[PDB]
Amino acid sequence: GKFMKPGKVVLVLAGRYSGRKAVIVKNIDDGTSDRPYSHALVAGIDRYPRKVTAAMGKKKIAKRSKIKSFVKVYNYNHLMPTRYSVDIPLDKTVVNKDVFRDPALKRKARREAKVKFEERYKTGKNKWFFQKLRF
Amino acid sequence: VQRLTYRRRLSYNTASNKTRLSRTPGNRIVYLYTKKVGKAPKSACGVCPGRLRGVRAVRPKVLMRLSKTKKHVSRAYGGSMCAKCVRDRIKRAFLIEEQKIVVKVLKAQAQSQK
Amino acid sequence: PRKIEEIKDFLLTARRKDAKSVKIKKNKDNVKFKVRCSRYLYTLVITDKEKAEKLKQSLPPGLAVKELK
Amino acid sequence: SLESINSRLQLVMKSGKYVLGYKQSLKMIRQGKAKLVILANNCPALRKSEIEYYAMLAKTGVHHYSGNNIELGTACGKYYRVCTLSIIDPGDSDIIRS
Amino acid sequence: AKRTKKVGIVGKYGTRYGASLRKMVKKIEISQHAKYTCSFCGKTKMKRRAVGIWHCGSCMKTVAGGAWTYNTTSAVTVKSAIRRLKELKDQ
RNA sequence: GUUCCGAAGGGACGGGCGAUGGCCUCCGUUGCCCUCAGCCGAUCGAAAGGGAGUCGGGUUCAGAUCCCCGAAUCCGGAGUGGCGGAGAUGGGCGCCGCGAGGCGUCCAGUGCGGUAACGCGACCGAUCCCGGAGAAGCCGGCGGGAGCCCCGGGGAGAGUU
RNA sequence: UAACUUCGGGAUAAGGAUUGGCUCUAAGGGCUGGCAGCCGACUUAGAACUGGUGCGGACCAGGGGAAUCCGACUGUUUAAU
Ligand SMILES: [Mg+2]
Ligand SMILES: [Mg+2]
Ligand SMILES: [Mg+2]
Ligand SMILES: [Mg+2]
Ligand SMILES: [Mg+2]
Ligand SMILES: [Mg+2]
Ligand SMILES: [Mg+2]
Ligand SMILES: [Mg+2]
Ligand SMILES: [Zn+2]
Ligand SMILES: [Zn+2]
Repeated sequence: GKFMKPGKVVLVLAGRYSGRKAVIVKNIDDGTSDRPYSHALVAGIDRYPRKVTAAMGKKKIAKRSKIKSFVKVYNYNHLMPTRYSVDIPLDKTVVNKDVFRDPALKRKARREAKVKFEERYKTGKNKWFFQKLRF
Repeated sequence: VQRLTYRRRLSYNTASNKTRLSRTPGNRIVYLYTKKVGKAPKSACGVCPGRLRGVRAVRPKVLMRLSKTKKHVSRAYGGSMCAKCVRDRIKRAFLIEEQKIVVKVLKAQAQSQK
Repeated sequence: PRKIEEIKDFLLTARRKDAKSVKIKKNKDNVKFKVRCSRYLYTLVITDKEKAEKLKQSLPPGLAVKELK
Repeated sequence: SLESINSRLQLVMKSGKYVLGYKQSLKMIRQGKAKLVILANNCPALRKSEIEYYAMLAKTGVHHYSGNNIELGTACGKYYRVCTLSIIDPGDSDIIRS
Repeated sequence: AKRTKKVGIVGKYGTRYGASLRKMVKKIEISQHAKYTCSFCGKTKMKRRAVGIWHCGSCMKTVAGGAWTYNTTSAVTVKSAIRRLKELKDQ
């Protein structure tokens, strides 16, 4: 039962973003010419929003509920699949595989992930996806 | 041959009194007093026997002069625990929490049944 | 001691305020310009004689130049 | 049923297809070609929990062999140690139909 | 080739300390210098570090055991009896 | 007697109050209150243990890693930080502009690269917790790097003839 | 190369032969492109000749065997009988 499909929450087990949560936006089950191994384009979050409680000002809540995101290619060996699923409509034409040869495109893709991560987090679902892992 | 002497008032072959030979621009052979060989940090996991990588191996009080990038690596637990045990810790925490959720839901199901 | 491989950055170093003097060494196959700053001695090494002399004129006027042999 | 599962494994590895080892059984599970996974009783608890989680994700059966990796390997008929193995094609054996 | 008839590891003691003492120390010497198989990884990498302490070269796992053997019959019978006692206690 | 029968602390981020100086800005000195706070016991004990950081040439009658010259380096300090660089300077929409480019609204911005081990010159963060280095026996064998010795020739000067 | 033996020793047991100088021979390896070229470093074995039988020529350098008594052994002890 092939389960590594877009919308599948994963944990990054290696690299700079180790222990960070991410959601798959594209999977390549058979490696291309440049990457012989199977891999996946993923977009995750770097800095989780801080714990927000009542009795705080609206400015403080809005300032502490900010997300910084990342986008990267990973190995299935370096990814750990969970059982949760997050269905956030990332735009494919901006979040895609040719983005890594231009920093401006990379920044646009990161911003595009960030804005809708903010939107869903403020809606308040996928709280497991948005609260950090305690390891 | 030219056989030479110490340069300090310590005349015993102790740990601090270690020297090497060097030929000076005056065409002479002298002792220089070397520094004690430092060690890279050992992993905080307490299991891996090897040293950490990407961290300079110097005598501990020299680490004040180094910059931060030459002291750690860009990762969670960077420069304090090795990558293998980092990834096993991540996996262990996640799977343990999943098992805890499973046992909680089974307990709730049993409470409903009873 | 530091070795400067470029020319205009060496010129900047010469115009620095801590520069006390510049000394010119003329040895076979080579020309060396040594600026004495506060912390380091900066050496610019060049192998062309007319480049060396035009740099010598291009050196700042208010800094003590001393050729040595 | 240890004798009968030894017989089935001998037949499976005579005829069908299999992979021996954790880092390759994981690849087979992720590709979904793994029909059955078998784990020795002395494999590390962390990785056996990992394999169980992967099998639950991929809807695959897991069997806890009743011997450690040395005689799991000898039951495989290999002269080394295997902790986890994956049957990909049962072949002419009723290992899946236990 | 076979270099000795009776004495094995105790060939290093020469003609000293007596035949009976050498014989009764030979088996303990063999037992304490043997390599045992690890019950945790299956490799034969169990060495006695110090008296009562056994170490695996691959697992990096340390076990408390006998002075000259990896485990003693007293230890194994105590373990079995304690298991049976717990089984009876919880019925 | 040395933690044993002690009310064994005179410290601190921050918050509040009260005064002061300095362009009363903002901070500092403080004075009071709130809040936080285990130490294993004062103190002594190594010119061979632990312990950051200096080397080369010259110089006397007798002193040199100490004097002179030349190259360095560590620690501490610095209101105004003395300067520079990083943070950090972007995107959308709407106008004007043939365009280049510029004006208005919004919104983001506690850094990036690599599959990875890791890398880049920086790259916020307190009480608290965790770990490492300091920090180690004796013997054997092997390998690498030096210094000395050895060998084959070029010079310069001396001996024999 | 013996008695004996705690089978480890005894053991260099005991007892014999050889050893100089010179001229040769054979074997023992690298690098480059079953072959070829270019480089080597020390050793071992054998042979001919030769000296007033002399050769580990100075220095260095275990006498041995057969038994008895005592203490198993290594170790320590009355600085000045
Ligand atoms: Mg000392
Ligand atoms: Mg580093
Ligand atoms: Mg003291
Ligand atoms: Mg001292
Ligand atoms: Mg005798
Ligand atoms: Mg008698
Ligand atoms: Mg005696
Ligand atoms: Mg006496
Ligand atoms: Zn480790
Ligand atoms: Zn083991």
